[PDB]
Amino acid sequence: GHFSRCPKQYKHYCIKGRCRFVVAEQTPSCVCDEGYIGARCERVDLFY
Amino acid sequence: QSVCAGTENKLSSLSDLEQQYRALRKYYENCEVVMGNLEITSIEHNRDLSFLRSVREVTGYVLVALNQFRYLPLENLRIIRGTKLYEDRYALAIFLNYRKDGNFGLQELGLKNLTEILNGGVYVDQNKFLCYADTIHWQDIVRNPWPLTLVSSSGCGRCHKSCTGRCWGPTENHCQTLTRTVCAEQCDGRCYGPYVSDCCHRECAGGCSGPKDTDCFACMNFNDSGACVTQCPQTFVYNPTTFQLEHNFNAKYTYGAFCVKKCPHNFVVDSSSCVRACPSSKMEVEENGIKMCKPCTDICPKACDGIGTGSLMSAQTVDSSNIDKFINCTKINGNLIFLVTGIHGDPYNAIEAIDPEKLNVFRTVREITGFLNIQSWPPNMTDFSVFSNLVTIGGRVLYSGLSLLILKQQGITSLQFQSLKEISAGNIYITDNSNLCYYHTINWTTLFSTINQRIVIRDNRKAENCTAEGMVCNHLCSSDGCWGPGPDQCLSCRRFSRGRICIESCNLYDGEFREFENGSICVECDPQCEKMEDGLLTCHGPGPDNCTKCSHFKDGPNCVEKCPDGLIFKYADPDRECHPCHPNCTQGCNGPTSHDCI
Amino acid sequence: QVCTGTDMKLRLPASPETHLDMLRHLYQGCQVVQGNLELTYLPTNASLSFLQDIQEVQGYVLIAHNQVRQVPLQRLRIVRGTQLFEDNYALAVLDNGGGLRELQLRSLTEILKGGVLIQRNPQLCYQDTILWKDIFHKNNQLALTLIDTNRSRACHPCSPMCKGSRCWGESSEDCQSLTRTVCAGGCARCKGPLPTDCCHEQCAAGCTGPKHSDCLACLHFNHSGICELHCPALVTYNTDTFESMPNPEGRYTFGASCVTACPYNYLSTDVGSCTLVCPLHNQEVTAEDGTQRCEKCSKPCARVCYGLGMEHLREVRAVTSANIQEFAGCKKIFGSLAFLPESFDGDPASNTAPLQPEQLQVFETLEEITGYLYISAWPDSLPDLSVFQNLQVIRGRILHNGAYSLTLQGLGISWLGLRSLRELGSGLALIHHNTHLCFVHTVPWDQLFRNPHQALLHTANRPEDECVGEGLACHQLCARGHCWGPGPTQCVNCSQFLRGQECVEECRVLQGLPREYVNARHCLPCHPECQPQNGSVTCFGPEADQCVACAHYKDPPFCVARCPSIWKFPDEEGACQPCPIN
Ligand SMILES: *[C@@H]1O[C@H](CO)[C@@H](O[C@@H]2O[C@H](CO)[C@@H](O[C@@H]3O[C@H](CO[C@H]4O[C@H](CO)[C@@H](O)[C@H](O)[C@@H]4O)[C@@H](O)[C@H](O[C@H]4O[C@H](CO)[C@@H](O)[C@H](O)[C@@H]4O)[C@@H]3O)[C@H](O)[C@H]2NC(C)=O)[C@H](O)[C@H]1NC(C)=O
Ligand SMILES: *[C@@H]1O[C@H](CO)[C@@H](O[C@@H]2O[C@H](CO)[C@@H](O[C@@H]3O[C@H](CO)[C@@H](O)[C@H](O[C@H]4O[C@H](CO)[C@@H](O)[C@H](O)[C@@H]4O)[C@@H]3O)[C@H](O)[C@H]2NC(C)=O)[C@H](O)[C@H]1NC(C)=O
Ligand SMILES: *[C@@H]1O[C@H](CO)[C@@H](O[C@@H]2O[C@H](CO)[C@@H](O[C@@H]3O[C@H](CO[C@H]4O[C@H](CO)[C@@H](O)[C@H](O)[C@@H]4O)[C@@H](O)[C@H](O)[C@@H]3O)[C@H](O)[C@H]2NC(C)=O)[C@H](O)[C@H]1NC(C)=O
Ligand SMILES: *[C@@H]1O[C@H](CO)[C@@H](O[C@@H]2O[C@H](CO)[C@@H](O[C@@H]3O[C@H](CO)[C@@H](O)[C@H](O)[C@@H]3O)[C@H](O)[C@H]2NC(C)=O)[C@H](O)[C@H]1NC(C)=O
Ligand SMILES: *[C@@H]1O[C@H](CO)[C@@H](O[C@@H]2O[C@H](CO)[C@@H](O[C@@H]3O[C@H](CO)[C@@H](O)[C@H](O)[C@@H]3O)[C@H](O)[C@H]2NC(C)=O)[C@H](O)[C@H]1NC(C)=O
Ligand SMILES: *[C@@H]1O[C@H](CO)[C@@H](O[C@@H]2O[C@H](CO)[C@@H](O[C@@H]3O[C@H](CO)[C@@H](O)[C@H](O)[C@@H]3O)[C@H](O)[C@H]2NC(C)=O)[C@H](O)[C@H]1NC(C)=O
Ligand SMILES: *[C@@H]1O[C@H](CO)[C@@H](O[C@@H]2O[C@H](CO)[C@@H](O[C@@H]3O[C@H](CO)[C@@H](O)[C@H](O)[C@@H]3O)[C@H](O)[C@H]2NC(C)=O)[C@H](O)[C@H]1NC(C)=O
Ligand SMILES: *[C@@H]1O[C@H](CO)[C@@H](O[C@@H]2O[C@H](CO)[C@@H](O[C@@H]3O[C@H](CO)[C@@H](O)[C@H](O)[C@@H]3O)[C@H](O)[C@H]2NC(C)=O)[C@H](O)[C@H]1NC(C)=O
Ligand SMILES: *[C@@H]1O[C@H](CO)[C@@H](O[C@@H]2O[C@H](CO)[C@@H](O)[C@H](O)[C@H]2NC(C)=O)[C@H](O)[C@H]1NC(C)=O
Ligand SMILES: *[C@@H]1O[C@H](CO)[C@@H](O[C@@H]2O[C@H](CO)[C@@H](O)[C@H](O)[C@H]2NC(C)=O)[C@H](O)[C@H]1NC(C)=O
Ligand SMILES: *[C@@H]1O[C@H](CO)[C@@H](O)[C@H](O)[C@H]1NC(C)=O
Ligand SMILES: *[C@@H]1O[C@H](CO)[C@@H](O)[C@H](O)[C@H]1NC(C)=O
Ligand SMILES: *[C@@H]1O[C@H](CO)[C@@H](O)[C@H](O)[C@H]1NC(C)=O
Repeated sequence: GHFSRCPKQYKHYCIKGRCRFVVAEQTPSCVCDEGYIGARCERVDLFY
Repeated sequence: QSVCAGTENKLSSLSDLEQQYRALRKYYENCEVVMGNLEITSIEHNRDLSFLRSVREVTGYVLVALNQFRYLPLENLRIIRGTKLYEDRYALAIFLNYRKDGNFGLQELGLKNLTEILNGGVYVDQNKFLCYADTIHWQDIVRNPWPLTLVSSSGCGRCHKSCTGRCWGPTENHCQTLTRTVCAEQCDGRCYGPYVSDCCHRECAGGCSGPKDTDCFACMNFNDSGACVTQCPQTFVYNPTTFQLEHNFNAKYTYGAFCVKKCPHNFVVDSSSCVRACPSSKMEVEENGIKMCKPCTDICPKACDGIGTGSLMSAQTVDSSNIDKFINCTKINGNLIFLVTGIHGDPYNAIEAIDPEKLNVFRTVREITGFLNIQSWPPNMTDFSVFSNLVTIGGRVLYSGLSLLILKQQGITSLQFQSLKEISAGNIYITDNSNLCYYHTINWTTLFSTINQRIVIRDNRKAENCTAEGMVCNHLCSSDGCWGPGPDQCLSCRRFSRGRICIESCNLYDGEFREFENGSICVECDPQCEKMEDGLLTCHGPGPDNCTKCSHFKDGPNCVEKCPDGLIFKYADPDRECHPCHPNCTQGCNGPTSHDCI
Repeated sequence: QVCTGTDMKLRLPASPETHLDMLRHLYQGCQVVQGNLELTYLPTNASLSFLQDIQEVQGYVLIAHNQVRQVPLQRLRIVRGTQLFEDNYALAVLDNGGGLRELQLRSLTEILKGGVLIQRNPQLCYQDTILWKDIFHKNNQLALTLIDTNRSRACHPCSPMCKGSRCWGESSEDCQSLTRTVCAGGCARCKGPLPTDCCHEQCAAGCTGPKHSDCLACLHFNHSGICELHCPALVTYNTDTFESMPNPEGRYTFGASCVTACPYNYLSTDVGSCTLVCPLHNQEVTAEDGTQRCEKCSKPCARVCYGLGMEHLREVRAVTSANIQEFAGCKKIFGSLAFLPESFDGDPASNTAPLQPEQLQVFETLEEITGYLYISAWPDSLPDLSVFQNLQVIRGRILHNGAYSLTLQGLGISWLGLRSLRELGSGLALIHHNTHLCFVHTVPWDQLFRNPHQALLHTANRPEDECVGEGLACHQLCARGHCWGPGPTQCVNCSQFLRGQECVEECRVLQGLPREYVNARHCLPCHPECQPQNGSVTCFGPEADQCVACAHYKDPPFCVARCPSIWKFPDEEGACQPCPIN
């Protein structure tokens, strides 16, 4: 795909989610655990 | 006008792809105007996106990334205002929409009515299966050129032989119509043809149907009832013939993107505009139930920065570093939020956790102009001992539709707010509080400002379970507002109360202190007078003139323990009353006559 | 530069001898005329070259009863016509007859509003020639256009090279250039017959190019050389965050144009404009030296003392015994003052008495007039204007006959007085026929004026050498010879000291009379208890603390008349000590 493992400086980038690093745009992102939203998964989902 | 809010997630998404699609529908389905960003990401070729066809406008940026579907049904999107940009550079960004190890991805963009971007750049870059990414006159779309606009399928053909490199699709209905680069030399705006006679108005955006400020497919500045205008009708009009300022008869409030005849009740009316707070040079006042503001000629109270306002624009939460700014505050200008990162610190940043004792800086706050979002709290803070004197919240800024949001608070058993009487506007959402007992004892239509406000309660501690074998309401508290254990946690009591404390009876005829009473409130009387026995009232009101018996002399209408002699002298007898002294009594007095002077 | 007009229609000049000097000072070097432009009763061979600079007139243009052959207005491009002659006309040429020969309005290209009219000019050729409908404005079309071809001179064809025979005069350069009726497009003005010759929506009078920066005249407001709909507001409203904040680009609106700040005599308002009147529920506040602004009242505003031309006094002729009491104890008057024949005489028709010298005392507290002071009658028992001796500032916001802030006509004055006056904010000063005043020549007029286009005009006042020929002249102690009148009390500025109102040579420190302490220009007695010794601190100062020497009963911090009864008594040195008996 377009992403791989997060570099060491991102060990704590994401909270309550799975950290991934996008290679094509050289940019970190996270896949949030159920019920969490936000760029770092730092908030709960009001529609859940 | 079908206004909806954006998701604001950037590249991040949910682990469940089906919920991610259902959420995309829940946010944008049948919407026309998007507040903040329009984010369309990670949707598979097996899911329909036709519910996005009604979107006309976006205030933030439009982001499309990492999808697998062939076509974007964004045909009615006319204008992107660019009030927030992707990576602080781009207003439109469409990239990586394909599978690396397959034949799926975005092929056509749609956008037949997309005419302009007011701010920010354009990002396209890599899109393996996307036709017509190039051959677009982006200078007719961008209002502020930057001599950004990065483009990288090929051999897809042309829209039509008649469309001279002005194409984003395979047919004559995909041809770019130029409105800025094909105009008369005299035009300040955009045109509906290549002549000085078919150019349109200066405030109009996104193309035009005629030369009038009414005839326009979008507006810059304000909407005045269908006219695009630089400014709403003002309370005065300047007369350049006489150098005089004359009063207007058709003036309106400048309010958000609009001109209106009736300002929102919760907002400050300044003289011709409606605002979330008055500027620091003026003092907020109220007259005849109207919230307004006047020049700061007196010693003026100041409100403190909330989360997302003032010096805290970059803050998501109260945290161990910005909590120190709330120490002497009685009013917060902006929102009050506690996220996981604020409370338990953020190891990605230099921010630490908050010590529960540091929360005491908020014990002096009575008003919060924004919303209360509480998603984390320290493990042993079982009630809101901080904010117990909070009087009112919200009215001007809401979180989606909410003014009070409480999610998943496991350490909480009671709320215990004593002074919180009213919510200015917005709904309430309280769920997953598995140990919270007193949440069902509140009559919420007593706290709401209007009959249109609602509350949702689910998944908290079972009310019947707690009532039977847990905690119950105080015998002296009414059915409306029993927030916790004891007579001091009740908002409305039967019989009597003294400030925050509810009581069965008052000290009118007994106790080392005596009171007078009204229908439910009792207050102490002047102690210099005598205490009555045998069930008899000691005082009719707050003073020596009300006391029903006096152990000392009087002075006119009231009981006095010590007479103000030596003023001029004015002696007193011990049994009845104070009396003026003989005119010669300048150095002591024993009475009213000539031999009484010392 | 910027200049104003008289708005007097066809009335006779108040002082014909100064009529050309008035016009030369008001107009020489200005580009824009605010209000009406009136050029009337000019003598044969008048030197009018100072008018060649006028480009734009806000009111009407009136040329009447002149004996001049030509008037140099060839640069005049636009008339706004916001005021109309007889409520009808933006241009009027009347009775100029040996008289006006040619109009010579080469560059005239716009009438926005109101008619043209021409009548009874026997020497004026080519009335008939101009195509007025090209000069008119499309959206108004108010071309009343009454004309009078009954001239006594024979007209020559206007030019061998003017295809339409439409001209401003007898020269080949007088041919009218058309700017509306000759072009293919629907534009109100254009630079040529082609569809690409349209210049802009906001431009007027034609153009040098297709942009709002190219306009030869401009609708709405000129901002800084570009033509614009409104001047940018001082405060901008944020539509996304719902808050109001100062505008980094914010500007003041000023008549025809948009500016960073307003002129000295204009009152700033927070809405983004400058006015001559303060909006309702606002105070005039001198927040910084040299300026003034309006500020909102937090509670109901205090009584405003109005003068003539304002509120209930708008239709009042002059101050009379029926209205003099309205000014009793006022320090600032909102409006003007006028003292005319039938102010100090009677008016039996309305049962109104004449003003008396005692009634004039209502102005003793007056410091500022927000208008003009016009006096054409005064009592013979008053040799001066001492009833206004405390007047400090005349603003000139309202001018007599549109030009004068201070006017004195034929009074029985022997000297001006008014020693408190220090500023004439705006407007001209006219002093004439005043048969016994003379100190007008010693007044420091150059210290009172505040703007260019501002001057004294005078005639028929008693001649200086005939009057100072009696030794009636300014006092030697003061002000390099500048005085308001006779003696050391009529001085402008004392070279040594001022005692009360009198300039004095000596500060009376060590003389036989009650001894005085020194001040930067003043002199004042010791406190009565301070002993009049010959030493310069002993007796002397503004406070008890300087009076170290005591005449009797010295209390250690200060000399007192008696030792206070704790009881005190005088000791062997005359100082107060505590008594053995209290
Ligand atoms: C709001 O922000 C302020 C800063 O602006 C913070 O700082 C001060 O905090 C103190 C304590 O809360 C405030 O109250 C007073 O503190 C005194 C402490 O002693 C010092 O100051 C005195 C001043 O005279 C000096 O003499 C002394 O040497 C010390 O340097 C107390 O003395 C005061 O009360 C006691 O003394 C008086 C004496 O007359 C008695 O009458 C009282 O009964 C009592 O015994 C008083 O408590 C102080 O005013 C703040 N200073 C300023 C400049 O504002 C605050 O802490 C912060 N508030 C909160 C709620 O966090
Ligand atoms: C997206 O693009 C389309 C064009 O590609 C653009 O056009 C709109 O089309 C609809 C119908 O398809 C127009 O709807 C109008 O409906 C009213 C009644 O509800 C009719 O009376 C109108 O008839 C006439 O007048 C219109 C003048 O606005 C003409 O457009 C029309 O041809 C008729 O002569 C008409 O059917 C709609 O008005 C137009 N848009 C406009 C304002 O011209 C559509 O607006 C684009 N969507 C966006 C982004 O707004
Ligand atoms: C002692 O207790 C009294 C009650 O037992 C207190 O009440 C009374 O207070 C009023 C006002 O100070 C005193 O004066 C007169 O009251 C009458 C009644 O009008 C009342 O209602 C109108 C309408 O709302 C209101 O405006 C008034 O303020 C009153 O509340 C007036 O008509 C008179 O003009 C005048 O104000 C009463 O005399 C007084 N009652 C007693 C003591 O007789 C009283 O204030 C308490 N005293 C103290 C120490 O506060
Ligand atoms: C300026 O503001 C006015 C309102 O003051 C706008 O007019 C209104 O625009 C809304 C847009 O949603 C129209 O609502 C639509 O109504 C139809 C009804 O059939 C519905 O099917 C749509 O879903 C939608 O809700 C509304 O009718 C319209 N009102 C009128 C009288 O035209 C106007 O569009 C604004 N102009 C600009 C340029 O923003
Ligand atoms: C919960 O609070 C609501 C108010 O938010 C209470 O409803 C209100 O009840 C009062 C008292 O009955 C109503 O006022 C008057 O009631 C009489 C009948 O008792 C009627 O004749 C009058 O015309 C008048 O309606 C009031 O209208 C009503 N408010 C609403 C919005 O319906 C409610 O009683 C509270 N519940 C408890 C258990 O305390
Ligand atoms: C017994 O009842 C009387 C009223 O009949 C109580 O006095 C009243 O107290 C209220 C506040 O609870 C006062 O209301 C507000 O007062 C401020 C004063 O600045 C004013 O700005 C507000 O507009 C509003 O009026 C009310 O004025 C006051 N009434 C009088 C006549 O003074 C009294 O406190 C009660 N006693 C007990 C023991 O509860
Ligand atoms: C907007 O108003 C400005 C003035 O505020 C107009 O610009 C002015 O144009 C005049 C000529 O029409 C300039 O005067 C001339 O300057 C040269 C300098 O060498 C001199 O040789 C001439 O004798 C004459 O004095 C004047 O300097 C100029 N002012 C500025 C500030 O540049 C402008 O034309 C107006 N725009 C519109 C659209 O009406
Ligand atoms: C007339 O009015 C002026 C102000 O308009 C008076 O003020 C100033 O006074 C001083 C003293 O006479 C003049 O001279 C300077 O004095 C200082 C004293 O310490 C000395 O250090 C300097 O070397 C110089 O001699 C000053 O020039 C003058 N300023 C102005 C603006 O003229 C003046 O006293 C009045 N004169 C008369 C003749 O009444
Ligand atoms: C120009 O002079 C002519 C006469 O030479 C005036 O026209 C006459 O006006 C009178 C007005 O009472 C009529 O009775 C005549 O019938 C007119 N004569 C003709 C031949 O039509 C004219 O009024 C003068 N123009 C102006 C503007 O005063
Ligand atoms: C200080 O002033 C005093 C007057 O206040 C002078 O004293 C007087 O001197 C004359 C000399 O002929 C005597 O006749 C008076 O009787 C004195 N008056 C008093 C009150 O004693 C004294 O000379 C002055 N000193 C100086 C140095 O001039
Ligand atoms: C209460 O939580 C705080 C959080 O900082 C912690 O330091 C403390 O140990 C906790 N107390 C108990 C009794 O667990
Ligand atoms: C109340 O809640 C507790 C939770 O452990 C449960 O065990 C108990 O059976 C409940 N009691 C009643 C009366 O439902
Ligand atoms: C005007 O100047 C001419 C020049 O020839 C002269 O004849 C005439 O007398 C002058 N008029 C006046 C009033 O001086």
